[PDB]
Amino acid sequence: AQDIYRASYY
Amino acid sequence: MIQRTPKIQVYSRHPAENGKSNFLNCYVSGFHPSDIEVDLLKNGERIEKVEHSDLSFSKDWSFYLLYYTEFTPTEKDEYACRVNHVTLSQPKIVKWDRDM
Amino acid sequence: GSHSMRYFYTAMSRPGRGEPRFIAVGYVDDTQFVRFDSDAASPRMAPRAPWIEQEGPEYWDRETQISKTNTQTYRESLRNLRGYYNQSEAGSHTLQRMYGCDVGPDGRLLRGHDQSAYDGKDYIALNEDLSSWTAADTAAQITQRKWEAAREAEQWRAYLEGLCVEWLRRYLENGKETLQRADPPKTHVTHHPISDHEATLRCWALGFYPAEITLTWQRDGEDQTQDTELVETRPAGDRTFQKWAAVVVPSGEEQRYTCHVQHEGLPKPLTLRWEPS
Repeated sequence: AQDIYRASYY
Repeated sequence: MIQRTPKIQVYSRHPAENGKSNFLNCYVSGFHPSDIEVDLLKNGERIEKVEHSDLSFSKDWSFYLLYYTEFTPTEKDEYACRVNHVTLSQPKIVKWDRDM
Repeated sequence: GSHSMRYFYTAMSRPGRGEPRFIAVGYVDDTQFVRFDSDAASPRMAPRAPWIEQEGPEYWDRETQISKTNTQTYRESLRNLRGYYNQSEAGSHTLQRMYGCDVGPDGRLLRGHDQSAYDGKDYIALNEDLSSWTAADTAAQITQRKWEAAREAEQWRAYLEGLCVEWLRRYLENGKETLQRADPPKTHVTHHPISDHEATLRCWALGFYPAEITLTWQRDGEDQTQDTELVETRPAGDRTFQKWAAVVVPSGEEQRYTCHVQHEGLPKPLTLRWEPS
């Protein structure tokens, strides 16, 4: 399952 | 910036048996950037409905893709893989060879 | 042995051609199990291994949701880096990310991973302590300061040490037959005469999983390592792999030559010779 926090902006 | 020429391998899923059904694979890898085009060829003309694996990449960030189709090897039909990419001066064709 | 979950993200702007495209694939070990493509008919997280299908509608919603916002936010992230590097909005650019879990054979966490590249070049990487970053340059130092100052920094790490490990262990159970039984190579040697005094011996490894394998050619006792042609391990198209190693031999002397095969699915190494028939 993906980590939502790795949608965080660069 | 990074531009990496694709490596190409053409081969079947199973050992080529004339007449028996099989899968023709064109594996391209080691390329950057990811925009690339590739068709399988039967005797020199494109194959209809060629699926491909979803875009992934290796540990040094180069991409790879597996292009495939169902096919039936004959003693006579030439199959190949035609690949183009910004690093290539013109489309590269890799002939299929059942021994490799 | 050890096991790994990885998500691979690619985000590619295509100025004048379309909106930036976002693709995610997920892997357990060498098996791909999910896929998302922001150019799809209707973008959904989609299964790609038998065992992931056990997952209820609850699951495919969260993963599709995360990937839908991934699609939105990575377009934002490409703009930041376009800004960080003072780049024209005309050129195309690529952002890539890998992240996930490693667990030992008893299922204890070993390592977390989080690395990103931009136009193919290394950009930022999570450190072993999973709570500090290494930046390739001053652009990535900007990203590093944001990521390290975030109120969420602990929950970033808590993902790699927690939820990511939990799902890996789950997946490894749902598909324990699939994912925890190495398939050994079906092996063959084949003979290909070159002239009247030289033949090519080609050692085949086929249908094996996982991809890691070693193929050595031995002339008598020692390794023909500088005369051995090796192709890259390559996907069969059915979740297994193929590879071959080849050597040119004196036409009379094929029996001096052995092929040595090591693979996780093999009790002991194999040794093959050319058996004419």
